[PDB]
Amino acid sequence: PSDYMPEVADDICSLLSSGESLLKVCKRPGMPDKSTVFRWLAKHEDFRDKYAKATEARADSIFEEIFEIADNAIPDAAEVAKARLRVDTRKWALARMNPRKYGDKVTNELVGKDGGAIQIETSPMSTLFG
Amino acid sequence: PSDYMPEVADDICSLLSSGESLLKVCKRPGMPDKSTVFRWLAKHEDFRDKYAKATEARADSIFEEIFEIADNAIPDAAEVAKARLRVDTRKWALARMNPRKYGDKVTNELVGKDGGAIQIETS
Amino acid sequence: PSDYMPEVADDICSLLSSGESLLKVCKRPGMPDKSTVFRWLAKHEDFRDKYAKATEARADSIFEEIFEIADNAIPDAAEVAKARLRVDTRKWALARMNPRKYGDKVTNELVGKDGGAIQIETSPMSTLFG
Amino acid sequence: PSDYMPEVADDICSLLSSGESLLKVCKRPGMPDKSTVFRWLAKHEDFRDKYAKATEARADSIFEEIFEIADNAIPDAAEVAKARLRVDTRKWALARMNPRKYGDKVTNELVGKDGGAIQIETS
Amino acid sequence: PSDYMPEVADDICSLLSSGESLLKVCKRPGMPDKSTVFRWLAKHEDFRDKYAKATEARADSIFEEIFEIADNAIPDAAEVAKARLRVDTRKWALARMNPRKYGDKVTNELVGKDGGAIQIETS
Amino acid sequence: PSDYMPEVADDICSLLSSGESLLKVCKRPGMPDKSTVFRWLAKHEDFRDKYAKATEARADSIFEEIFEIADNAIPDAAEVAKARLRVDTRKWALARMNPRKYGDKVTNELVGKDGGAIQIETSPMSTLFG
Amino acid sequence: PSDYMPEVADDICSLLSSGESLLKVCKRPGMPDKSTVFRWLAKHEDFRDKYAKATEARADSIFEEIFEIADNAIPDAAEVAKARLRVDTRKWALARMNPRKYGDKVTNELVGKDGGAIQIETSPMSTLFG
Amino acid sequence: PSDYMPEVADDICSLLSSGESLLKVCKRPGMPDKSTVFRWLAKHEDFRDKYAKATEARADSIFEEIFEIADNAIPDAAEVAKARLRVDTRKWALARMNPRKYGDKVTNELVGKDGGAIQIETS
Repeated sequence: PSDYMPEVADDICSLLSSGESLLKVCKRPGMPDKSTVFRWLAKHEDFRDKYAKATEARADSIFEEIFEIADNAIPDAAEVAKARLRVDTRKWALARMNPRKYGDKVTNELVGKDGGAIQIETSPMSTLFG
Repeated sequence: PSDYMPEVADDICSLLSSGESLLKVCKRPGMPDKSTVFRWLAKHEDFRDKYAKATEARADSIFEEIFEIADNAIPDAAEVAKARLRVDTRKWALARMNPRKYGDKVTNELVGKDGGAIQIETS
Repeated sequence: PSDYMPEVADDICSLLSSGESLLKVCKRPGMPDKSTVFRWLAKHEDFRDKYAKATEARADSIFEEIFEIADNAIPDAAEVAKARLRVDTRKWALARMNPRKYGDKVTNELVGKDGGAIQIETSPMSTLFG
Repeated sequence: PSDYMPEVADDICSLLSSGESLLKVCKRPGMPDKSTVFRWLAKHEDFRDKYAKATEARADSIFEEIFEIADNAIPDAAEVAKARLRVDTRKWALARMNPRKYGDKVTNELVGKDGGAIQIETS
Repeated sequence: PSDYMPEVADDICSLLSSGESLLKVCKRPGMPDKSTVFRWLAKHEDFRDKYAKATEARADSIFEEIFEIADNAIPDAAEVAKARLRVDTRKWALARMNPRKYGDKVTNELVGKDGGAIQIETS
Repeated sequence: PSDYMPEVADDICSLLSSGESLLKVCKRPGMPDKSTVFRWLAKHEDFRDKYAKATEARADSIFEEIFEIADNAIPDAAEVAKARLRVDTRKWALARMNPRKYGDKVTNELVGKDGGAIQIETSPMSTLFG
Repeated sequence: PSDYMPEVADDICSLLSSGESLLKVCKRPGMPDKSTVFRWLAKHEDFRDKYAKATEARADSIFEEIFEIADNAIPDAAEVAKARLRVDTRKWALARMNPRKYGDKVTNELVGKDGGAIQIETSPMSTLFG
Repeated sequence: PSDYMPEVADDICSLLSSGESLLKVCKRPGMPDKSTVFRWLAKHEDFRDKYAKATEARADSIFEEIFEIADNAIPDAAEVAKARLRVDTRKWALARMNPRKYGDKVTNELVGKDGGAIQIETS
């Protein structure tokens, strides 16, 4: 397909939601190529909105998938290395697909000199930096 | 089973809470598939919340799993690499399941130039 | 056991305090399974409090253990890799068991442009972000 | 072709937008070489901007590429190492092509000593 | 020996101070086991403090150990990996034993957009 | 050449702009050695300015090059390791050649205790740190 | 030696200044063991002061040494791994011996939402955190 | 040669400036040993400064060296590992020789909860 076809776009959203990657989806019978999908996205806000929803769902699906990829890895050096690459790629992508949920989490205990208060000295500007 | 069912959802939460993963909970007979569970979650805030707490319980179980996976790894190169991948995947996931509890922990001692006070100029 | 049994809970706390992991404890004669332990925790504040104390002690015990795991590792590739995994897992866990004591430690010397003062310019809000 | 041409430049943007890299776009017959494209960019702000947006489109294509490179890696030691290098190079590049979208994501919970309020003294 | 003893505790501190680990101190005849030492520490603030300072002394000894472990590693793959693990474990531990001395050290030059002043808007 | 020669300096800038490294450039017929190039830079502002422009262009050229080095790596352990070293070296250098463009990119969502507001307590100075 | 001996302490400072590690120094003819050195340090401020100076010099010496360890490594897998360990250990230690000089160096360009100004909203305290 | 000599020191700076390391400069006949150079530096501020600038020049030379070391690595496992160590050591050193130029570069987009404004409460 080249022309925008909502039924096809809807199927793409459903498959992505389940965790399937776009390039893999686009290899299925009757699907548009990825370039065409991105063109559809660019010109159709209805699709963009549903695709954004599908991306959130895709991330939640992948989050479960990474446990399976690790736990079921064939215990052969090259196969484990591949499983690691697949998991690392998904971890990286999840943080971008939903930063609030899957971004890194750090608690910073902020203290000052010698574990006392943070010491701050303010002074008049000494150069023209405005 | 596609239509939201408050009893099946409560059941899912109980299973997750006892350490079971979503994939296993859904592979059971009569259970909704993963896509359906996620849809339920999306369209019901009450399920979203109990599921969130079940997720924190799941995390506490996974935390104890990582010790076993590491300590009981088969001492063969690929099996140890696999165990490492299993543990690393769980560590990463734990931080997201309960950030307060399992996120990274850093203490930053903030000082200024040469260990003096932090120097600020404002316009 | 399924019913809450304080004497058993107390033994669990003592074993954890010495550095033993929960799943290993739960394999000992007469112990509840881990699911049951977590259920006991959920419903009994007396146990939760003692378990929190035991977790602090567990961390201090593990902190000593990591030296032994490294120093006594069998000098075989796979055994050293396993020892490393065991130590890395403990290091990660210790920071969560007692963040104040075992979290990362960084001293940040904060300076500004060209090693001078930190330059800050404040301006009226330019969008509605309140 | 050395002299700036508004149509060839628009063409380059369209090709980059469809996922094609600059090296490939320039290896085509009748196209400017890379050095010439960069010169054009330097001396025309209108091209700089459309090129920037084409770069963001390229990034969205590359994002989907990394899944394929990882999942379809040949399970041989060197081929997996190569796939890892290909993916790592793309991840790094993506952050620079669209920082808002593909940069690192961190949530920092900022607290003070012992989990109390952050303590500050000022002069 | 289970009951707190101020002389045995002072002894433990002296031994730790001279570089000896707790495991070794406790494996000695007549010494309390590790669990008992930790209990003492928990229920006596005076011991907690002298133990903390003995821990800083221990850290200074360990700091010099890492040079020896690295420089004198047997040049065999697994022995070097073991030496690396021994050193990495000590580096990590040192930061926690004396954060001021052995924690990470970073100098952050903080600037604003394009190297200008840091731009802040407040409500 | 030892004496500053603008035509040669100009050629150096052109080659660097295309992504070639300085030491490689200095091996070409008729080029000065690197020490001499740095001496020319030190004493000639016209060259320094053009060299700075060339460095920006060099970085943009290298940014494209890293894809090719990775994608075309010979699938042999040592050759892939070399390709990785070549790419990692370029990534590191690019951030220094143009920090604004090629530096690391992080979005920090800043929150306070328990995900609420950041809690700040100010107090009079308690030591002489001015 | 057990008793504090300034001439010996002075020699220790000179050897450390040249980059030699303490345990290696203490193996030389007539030197005290490390425990004794630390005892001398604890009780003699003259030695502590000179030892601190020696530590600064030691760091500058090691900074040059790391180039030699890397560049002269025997090109054998295990020997390169050992050289790497020796260099990594020194890099880590240098930052602690002289944090101002050998600590990590980062320039953070701080911007706000969408690359605009950093947006800050202040509010009355909503809990008792003073 | 132990006594500070202003001409030998200027010479050292010139050599370092041309890319030569201190070890090589000192292994030359008639030159002070490393310990003596460091002593000079300690007791003369004028030498400390010219040496600092010579160090920045040295850094600019080393920056170009890393490209050659990487690109010309012998494609053998241990030789590539050695080249990597040589490059990594230089990268680390460069940041300390000229922090402004060769330190790490990060752009931090600072936002508040949920991408809103950063929320602060003060006492």
